[PDB]
Amino acid sequence: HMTPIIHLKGDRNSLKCLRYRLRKHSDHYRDISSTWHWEKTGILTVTYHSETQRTKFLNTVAIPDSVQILVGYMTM
Amino acid sequence: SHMTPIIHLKGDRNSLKCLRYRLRKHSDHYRDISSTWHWTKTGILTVTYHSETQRTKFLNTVAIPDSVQILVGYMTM
Repeated sequence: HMTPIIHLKGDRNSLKCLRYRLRKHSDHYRDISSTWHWEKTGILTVTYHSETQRTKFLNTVAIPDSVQILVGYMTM
Repeated sequence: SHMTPIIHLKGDRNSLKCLRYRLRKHSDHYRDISSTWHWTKTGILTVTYHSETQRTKFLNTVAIPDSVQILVGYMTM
């Protein structure tokens, strides 16, 4: 299905720590990936069960300025 | 953002790492290819293409083992 996601892009280390933090302290997401890349820059994919969950996530989960938030969709 | 054609390959991480190294040799047939990742072993490789033409080519010349699940789809970017 074409799933709503967001990709968090930035420093690989900043992202690894953000992933731990998301996992330990935050709600409003279905799954989150390991840090990956297509090198000091990376990507973290977060999936949602709906557009409303993704919106709740973006209205309440603190994400660092240095990490870019790209909203989007992908087949999974 | 545009809907980009892709395929995900899912399977054993070793399998995927080997296949990914092979593929890196046939880079003509795809746009990009990710490092191996997983949902937080069952790894995943994402391959991107600049057209459905190029994807269909890829799928017609590349050999994928049966234990590696091919998932065709798209993603925005």
